[PDB]
Amino acid sequence: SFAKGTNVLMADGSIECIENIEVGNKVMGKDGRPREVIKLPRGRETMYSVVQKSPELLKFTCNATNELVVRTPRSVRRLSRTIKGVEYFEVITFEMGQKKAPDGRIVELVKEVSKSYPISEGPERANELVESYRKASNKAYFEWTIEARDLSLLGSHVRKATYQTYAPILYENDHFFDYMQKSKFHLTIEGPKVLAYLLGLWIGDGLSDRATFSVDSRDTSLMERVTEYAEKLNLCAEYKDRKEPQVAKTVNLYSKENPLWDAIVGLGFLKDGVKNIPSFLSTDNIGTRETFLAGLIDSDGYVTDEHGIKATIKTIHTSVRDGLVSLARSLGLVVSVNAEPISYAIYMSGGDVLLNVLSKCAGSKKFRPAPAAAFARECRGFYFELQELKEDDYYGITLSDDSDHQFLLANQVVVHN
Amino acid sequence: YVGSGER
Repeated sequence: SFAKGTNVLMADGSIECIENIEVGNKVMGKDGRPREVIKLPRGRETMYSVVQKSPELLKFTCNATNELVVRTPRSVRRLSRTIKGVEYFEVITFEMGQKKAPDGRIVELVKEVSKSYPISEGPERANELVESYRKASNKAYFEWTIEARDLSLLGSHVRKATYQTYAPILYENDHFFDYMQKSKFHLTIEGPKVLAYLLGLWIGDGLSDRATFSVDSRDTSLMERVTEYAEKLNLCAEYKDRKEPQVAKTVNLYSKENPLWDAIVGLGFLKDGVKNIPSFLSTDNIGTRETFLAGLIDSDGYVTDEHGIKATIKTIHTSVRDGLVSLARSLGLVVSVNAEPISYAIYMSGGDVLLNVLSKCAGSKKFRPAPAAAFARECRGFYFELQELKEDDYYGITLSDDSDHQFLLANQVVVHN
Repeated sequence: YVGSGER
């Protein structure tokens, strides 16, 4: 059960409160489809504040009896230690085991186990152990649940190795495929794509009062992309070039008012004065999510590949940062923000999920071929901090009995009913 | 008695 005001995620895409949710309601299941609300667990107790351990942190406050959904890596190593005179073939593993708490109960949780045998007995077994562990599960981790207060029962190693997980938003709206079906009756099946990329393109190095946006001259692929896309909607991308010495070539997009600036406002990529990331986009049709994203990177982001692919973007307007930090997660990317010299930074990563988003970019050093096969948008983990808190009211949302019992908080975090 | 679900 969760504290008053715990923003939630409805199966339609909307964000109601845990308190305001009524019975017969649908909440967002960690798989796209909905979950039916039936009860409305009320009461009081100690409340625990879960907070991502590391300022765009994933946090949520719950009831001390709340089953946090978590994961813990499997693990097995066969070393060789000597117990004062006798050398054993120790086998350490992470496995399901019990430990009693001070309440009374026997809690079912994960523990680090050790099983040592003297050498001479031949590691023939020390091995068979390691091999049984190794082919017992089809995943490389344990999906399990422990109540908020029982986290302290975890022994060091296992605890730091345990994390909660937020889920991508596999759910797709279309407020975007629509906003367009109100001006044309002859606009390409590429409608959404092209408009998302330009829209993205507008958030990076854009300008607010005209569909004009200071683009780079040095990028002779971005140029084509920009142009070829400018016409895709219905606009020639006149500009400067071969007249106007500098690298940041201002570009103007006309209707050869203009449906571009009509989009920047209708859908609100310019909420009152300063630019802005609309939150409806988070739960909108994926490709538009990735495509819009592509634009923004192509605009003022940069891609580095040192310890894996990862793209950084910059913004000043938090009204955008916060916007991106969620449009990002909505897809499955892993994200973090760092504040520099007024200036914000959004680091994104995720392998294929990020590729799907970068194979749509066009800027010289930002493209990247699309995935090599099919790829799923797995839930992403996040280690955290749990702080014991006074007492207060709380409100659960008990789901059915033939369902998973998990639903998504507003911040994509996967909590248990 | 519960916990956002009850057994």
